[PDB]
Amino acid sequence: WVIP
Amino acid sequence: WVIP
Amino acid sequence: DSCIQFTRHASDVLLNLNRLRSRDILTDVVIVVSREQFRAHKTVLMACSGLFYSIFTDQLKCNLSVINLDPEINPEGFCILLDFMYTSRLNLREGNIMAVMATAMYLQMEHVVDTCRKFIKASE
Amino acid sequence: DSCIQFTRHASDVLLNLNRLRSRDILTDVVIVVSREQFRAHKTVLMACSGLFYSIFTDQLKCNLSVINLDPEINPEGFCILLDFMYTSRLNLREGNIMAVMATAMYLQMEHVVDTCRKFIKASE
Ligand SMILES: O=C1Cc2cc(Nc3nc(Cl)ncc3Br)ccc2N1
Ligand SMILES: O=C1Cc2cc(Nc3nc(Cl)ncc3Br)ccc2N1
Ligand SMILES: [Cl-]
Ligand SMILES: [Cl-]
Repeated sequence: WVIP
Repeated sequence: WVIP
Repeated sequence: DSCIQFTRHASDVLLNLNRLRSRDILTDVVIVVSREQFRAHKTVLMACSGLFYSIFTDQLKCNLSVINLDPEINPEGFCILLDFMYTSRLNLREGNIMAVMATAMYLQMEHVVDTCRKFIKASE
Repeated sequence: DSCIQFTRHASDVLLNLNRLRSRDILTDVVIVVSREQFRAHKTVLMACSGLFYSIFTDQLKCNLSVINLDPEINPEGFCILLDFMYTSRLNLREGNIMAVMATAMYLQMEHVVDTCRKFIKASE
């Protein structure tokens, strides 16, 4: 999971 | 396009 | 093999599937969550959820145009997850994390359940 | 928004769509290319091809279970492109590049046409  |  | 690969292909496909969902094009099922209805593509639901995969591979249920979810399922939690299925983006907030995790466990969306458990563990 | 994103989601969705194709699950159309038949999901074809997008948004053609392609279309070229649609991998070879490019132009698959033109320009 990432900060888009 | 890339070499997978 | 000696194949080449187009990096953005999977993302572009999903973006187009979401555009079809937004315009209600070729949607083939309604998911009923209490008083709310959500139109979707059976294939996309199966590709994202262990529960929908099991439902639409069933020889009788595969032909249903309406699927009623368990009454304990929260419509907002389902909406957030349906958006995630079609975009890869999860709108996880303090106010919705419990409903989202409970819905992801029911829908069998393992990666969503994992990030919910981690975000909850950080706030305790 | 304040969304988080699961990097591998789009790829995992496409991998699952390809698994459904391999097991012939919920395929809803046959594409006829001369003597050959290819089963597929209308939504995936539309998501990858400007031609299929135009065909299945047509109020009459959207309901067809069989689509016959132009007789000039090569079945192997179509097969290579159908595999690309479901995997992001293109089996581009000296022996098939001309048929693949001609099929990608007909199907309106711009990125495939672009790499074919570049690979051809390099060998001249
Ligand atoms: O957390 C998750 C997400 C998910 C998706 C599917 N979907 C499919 N799985 C397989 Cl193996 N083949 C085709 C399809 Br469609 C099955 C289980 C799960 N569990
Ligand atoms: O080279 C390409 C690939 C492609 C795909 C689509 N598909 C869609 N396009 C739009 Cl804007 N909305 C929903 C869908 Br499905 C249209 C044109 C093209 N040209
Ligand atoms: Cl997931
Ligand atoms: Cl393309």
